[PDB]
Amino acid sequence: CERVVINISGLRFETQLKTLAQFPETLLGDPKKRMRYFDPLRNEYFFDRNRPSFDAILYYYQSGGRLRRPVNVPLDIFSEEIRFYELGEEAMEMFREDEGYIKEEERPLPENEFQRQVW
Amino acid sequence: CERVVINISGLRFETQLKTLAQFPETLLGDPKKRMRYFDPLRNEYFFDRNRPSFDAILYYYQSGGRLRR
Amino acid sequence: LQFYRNLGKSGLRVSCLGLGTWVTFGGQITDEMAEHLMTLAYDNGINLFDTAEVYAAGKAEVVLGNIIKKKGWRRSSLVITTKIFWGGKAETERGLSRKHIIEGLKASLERLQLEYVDVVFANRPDPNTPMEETVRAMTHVINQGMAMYWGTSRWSSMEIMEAYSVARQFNLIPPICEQAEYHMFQREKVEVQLPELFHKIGVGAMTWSPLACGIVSGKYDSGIPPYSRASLKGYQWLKDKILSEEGRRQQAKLKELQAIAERLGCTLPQLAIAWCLRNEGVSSVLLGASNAEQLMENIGAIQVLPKLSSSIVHEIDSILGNKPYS
Amino acid sequence: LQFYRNLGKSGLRVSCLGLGTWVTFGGQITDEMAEHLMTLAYDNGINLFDTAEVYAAGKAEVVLGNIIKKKGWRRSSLVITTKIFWGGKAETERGLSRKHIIEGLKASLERLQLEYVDVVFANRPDPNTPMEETVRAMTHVINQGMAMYWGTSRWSSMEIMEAYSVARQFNLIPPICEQAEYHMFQREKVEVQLPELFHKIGVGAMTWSPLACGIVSGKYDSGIPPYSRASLKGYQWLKDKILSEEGRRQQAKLKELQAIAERLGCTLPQLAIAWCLRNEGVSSVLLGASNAEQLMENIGAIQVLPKLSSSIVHEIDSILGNKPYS
Amino acid sequence: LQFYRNLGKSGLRVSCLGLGTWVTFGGQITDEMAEHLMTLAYDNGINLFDTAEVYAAGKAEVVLGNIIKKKGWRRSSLVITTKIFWGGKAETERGLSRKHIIEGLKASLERLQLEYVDVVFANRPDPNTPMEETVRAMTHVINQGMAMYWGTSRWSSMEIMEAYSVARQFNLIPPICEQAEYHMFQREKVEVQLPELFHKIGVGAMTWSPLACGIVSGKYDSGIPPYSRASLKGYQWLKDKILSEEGRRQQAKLKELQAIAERLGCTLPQLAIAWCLRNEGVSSVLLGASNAEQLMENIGAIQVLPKLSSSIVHEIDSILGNKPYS
Ligand SMILES: NC(=O)c1ccc[n+]([C@@H]2O[C@H](COP(=O)([O-])OP(=O)(O)OC[C@H]3O[C@@H](n4cnc5c(N)ncnc54)[C@H](OP(=O)(O)O)[C@@H]3O)[C@@H](O)[C@H]2O)c1
Ligand SMILES: NC(=O)c1ccc[n+]([C@@H]2O[C@H](COP(=O)([O-])OP(=O)(O)OC[C@H]3O[C@@H](n4cnc5c(N)ncnc54)[C@H](OP(=O)(O)O)[C@@H]3O)[C@@H](O)[C@H]2O)c1
Ligand SMILES: NC(=O)c1ccc[n+]([C@@H]2O[C@H](COP(=O)([O-])OP(=O)(O)OC[C@H]3O[C@@H](n4cnc5c(N)ncnc54)[C@H](OP(=O)(O)O)[C@@H]3O)[C@@H](O)[C@H]2O)c1
Repeated sequence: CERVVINISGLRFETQLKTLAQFPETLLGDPKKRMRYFDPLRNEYFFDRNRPSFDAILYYYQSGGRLRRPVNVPLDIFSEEIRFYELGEEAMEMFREDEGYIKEEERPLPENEFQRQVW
Repeated sequence: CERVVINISGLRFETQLKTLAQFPETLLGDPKKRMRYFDPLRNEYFFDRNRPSFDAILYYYQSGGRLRR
Repeated sequence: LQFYRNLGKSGLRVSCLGLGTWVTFGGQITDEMAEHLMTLAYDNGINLFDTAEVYAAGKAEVVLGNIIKKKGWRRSSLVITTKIFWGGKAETERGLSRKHIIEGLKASLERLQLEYVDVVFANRPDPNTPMEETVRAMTHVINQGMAMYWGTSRWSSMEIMEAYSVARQFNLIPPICEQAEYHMFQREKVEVQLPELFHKIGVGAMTWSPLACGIVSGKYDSGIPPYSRASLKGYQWLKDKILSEEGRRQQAKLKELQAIAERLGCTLPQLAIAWCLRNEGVSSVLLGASNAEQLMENIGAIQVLPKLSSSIVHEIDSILGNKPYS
Repeated sequence: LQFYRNLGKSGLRVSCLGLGTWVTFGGQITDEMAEHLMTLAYDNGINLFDTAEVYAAGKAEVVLGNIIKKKGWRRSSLVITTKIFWGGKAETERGLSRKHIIEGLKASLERLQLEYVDVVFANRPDPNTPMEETVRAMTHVINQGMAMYWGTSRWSSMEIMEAYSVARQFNLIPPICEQAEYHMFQREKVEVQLPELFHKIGVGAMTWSPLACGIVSGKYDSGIPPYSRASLKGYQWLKDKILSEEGRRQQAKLKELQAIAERLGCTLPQLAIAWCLRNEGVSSVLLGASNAEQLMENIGAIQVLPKLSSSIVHEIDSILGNKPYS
Repeated sequence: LQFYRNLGKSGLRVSCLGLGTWVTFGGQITDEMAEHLMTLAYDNGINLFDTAEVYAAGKAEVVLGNIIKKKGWRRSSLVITTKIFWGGKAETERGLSRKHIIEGLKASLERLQLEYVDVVFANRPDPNTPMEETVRAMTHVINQGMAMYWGTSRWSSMEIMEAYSVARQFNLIPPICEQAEYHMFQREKVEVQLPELFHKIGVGAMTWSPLACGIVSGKYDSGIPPYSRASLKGYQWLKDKILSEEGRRQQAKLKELQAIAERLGCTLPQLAIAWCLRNEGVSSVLLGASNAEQLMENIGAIQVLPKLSSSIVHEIDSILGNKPYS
């Protein structure tokens, strides 16, 4: 099993290639997308980003989809990282509702879009 | 993009040179100022300082100015 | 447009066309013809010459070596490549073991009468030799200055990636090149898989058999001409391909392509060879030729290159029907 | 089944049987016999020949060298191994110091009339030389192309693991092989400890003394025959083993095994040699022979190999009573 | 003050003045003159001699080599440098590819009749060759003992930093020196950018053209003298500089500087050469000379060195008006 080195601002992460292939639409899951961050000299992907966050980002892949904000990482920061790594809107909302943020105790289409009489 | 290794008491940090050039008056932003901490053998800047802090110090530059303890 | 180009991302500069020695040197053609063939290629600016220990059981190397030594060409003006894998009947005379890479290259180098080749190739992958041993041996022979660089041939991406990765692991020298088959009827690998390796780790494609052994010349339309490769003793395998259901399916496709050829005012072979160079992913195409006519014609593919509009290309793609989804 | 096999996980391919030169070459037997013995082994496909600086104070190497040079066999078809440790009477002429590994191998290589051996072995461990120095020297001589690979002999797992570990530490070359004793009365190490190293770090076992110096041939049933090894000047140590309480306990066990031998329709030695190869953990067995009869017989062990059912094996295990708990 | 000084921070010790071979050796001047010129420089303590494969198409190297061999000077007393980049008309005979660095240096070394040079230089940067390949080749030739050290010429800081950084990445040898242009009318690089590299990674400046090709000698005040460099076949480029708007703007500035020269009781060239050495950042200045008069005069720059007060310097700065903001 081929393995991948991800370097987050000097902090080296290692995973298997198939572990990442488990989410092909995400940045790290997509060869064409991550290709831009590859360092041929070092055989690793470098990201000049937040160190404390990546821990969870990588565990998301390893856990088969668990996305939890490390207790020591602010909400706004960690959210930005999820967005950068392109984890996807589904995984994002599951996080949103697990983090403690509810926007829809709703019936999906009623409250927002409503009435058919333009009047 | 040229990259920089900052070694805080064995804990290796890596960033791009332009990421630091974003704040030229700061120690790490200023070539003349940080020149003193450069190790030519290892090609890194060594600081015999607090490890848990630097995380935020470097993120300050990356975030374009966020400084949180 | 650009006759010379970096072999992959290495600093090694190759003519976009090279001359091979498979079947012909020390085999099908005479040494006089070989000399003439090389002198021609050389005088037209080709600096790339490919051979292998396996070819004519070393005799291709003997002949290529003699020509170089006879013409007294400056070594620095030539790019000589040889491939290593099958070097004899004994058990330890094949594969990519440290023992064979060393003994194999050394034997080749002796036959060639050269102190080094410019690129040495793993002639195919070796499932029986750990990558580390192979990469070390390649790195060893370069450090011994028996080669300038090393390359892979017929390896998969993963195999090439693995070799590269192992080199970075142990601080050794990664390979610079994959010598892969490429013609209108064999596209998958060079068109999909290799450009990704080029962009990622800078490995270049040096392709072989642009006329699919002469098949693409159209010369097999009515069968097996005398003195054609398919007619030679020990090329029944090729004769069989040519006269297969798929072999014929192809020759029918050649007839259509021939229309496009006469429209651009060039021969079919020239179109096909030029077609291989159409993308910057391909660093060089290794030519085969049994005569000076075949070679001088083939060199003409270069004039065809700017005539290959994106629409001429989409047209060829349609008639072939074998464009690989990326 | 498979006459050739990877030495450990290295790409080096060895006949499952090799011919050694201990006691015999330049010692017990004549050079004419030695030549004949080698020619025989070679013509039957054996490519593995083991020697050592210590053997007949270099003379085994001189003889092995002469044969190779006389027969004009292609070097690439041979796998020559030599062991280094005891190279002379002076203090600095023994052990695994950088000085001795270099000077020792160089002296061996000169005697052999070869530019390199295929595998060089630490002939035993050296408590007086740091691992780093030894691994560096071995890596040095390989890089000098004086050896293709290196191996250990009579080292413990920990010692082999340490050598491997040090190589990875300093980016040097790990050893590929342990040359260990293996016969029906010496099983512990090869059967328990070595397979773990094979699976973990790919070290292969090349075993020695399959007939426990001739003991397993049964020839010592009634005592010490003239012209047997135990009878030779300077092999009293062996004579003593043979005529010991334990030595006799063994010969009694041979008589039972002899039953199993006649049942499979082969000689006892053939069974024992074949017994050593019964597990894929063993890469090669190094034979000893004082005549062509002894050797041609021993080569016959291969025919016995598929006759070794798991039940024939459990049977041998019972009569021996020395199967080591794993 | 100190006639010898470390080339950068390397342990290599160079006279603060060296003798080059551009234009003159095997070209403008005779071999008798060349010999005389070298003997003079040598007997006055200069140990630094710079050449290049490009100079007089190898002939400068042939001549420098002959002199060394004729005088029988001890090799250990000489510091020979050569530059590599343009080594012939063929495609693969230029640049900083592994192939050319090796073949180039080897060819140079042969012409020189030397087993090694003390420093080998990349004669300019190569955008067509990855840094890793170049640094490896330089490290290779040093390990082959074909050079003691390596240096860059006309590279930017970033380029030098990159080479250094790559060396540390792969555990190779960083460069010790940049051979940069430096005279009163070309200051920017040596005065701003290089001292930072010296303090950071210990790279020293070995500067060239202290008289800006003779321009600073003042000899072009009234035009192009016969037998001046600007007058030579193939130096029209220089003639054009000399007779340009900017070229004349300069000669006017020379007239003022000439005042300062007669005040310190030395010639103008001596002032200019001495001016280049005024800062410890500069390790050596490579002189050019077409005669013994020109050379013996130029060596006199050393006597001028302590006469260069910080006020004499600020004075020169004013008349020049080209002091670069740091
Ligand atoms: N890396 C590898 O595993 C590998 C494998 C194979 C080859 N190669 C290299 O690549 C080179 C490619 O050679 P190839 O044999 O594959 O070349 P090719 O282009 O596929 O075919 C060349 C053959 O076709 C015939 N031919 C050539 N030009 C012609 C023309 N203009 N009109 C009609 N017929 C023409 C020639 O002689 P005939 O009259 O006999 O047909 C010639 O022998 C080889 O020399 C070898 O060095 C490498
Ligand atoms: N790595 C190490 O420290 C180490 C140590 C020892 C040996 N080795 C190597 O391993 C090889 C093994 O040789 P060995 O001496 O141990 O071999 P062995 O198989 O234990 O015994 C061989 C000896 O027994 C007798 N014999 C052989 N075949 C026979 C047969 N078919 N019937 C009756 N008697 C027979 C022979 O002559 P006799 O008539 O004289 O009995 C021969 O000298 C050596 O040559 C050496 O290269 C390595
Ligand atoms: N690293 C690089 O890319 C590079 C580039 C260029 C040079 N270099 C090296 O640096 C050395 C510098 O040489 P250069 O030619 O640049 O030297 P320079 O000091 O700028 O000029 C020397 C030339 O000017 C004239 N001259 C010298 N001394 C004089 C004096 N005292 N009075 C009047 N005229 C005088 C001489 O002959 P004329 O009568 O013919 O004028 C001589 O050929 C070269 O030899 C070469 O080795 C390196």
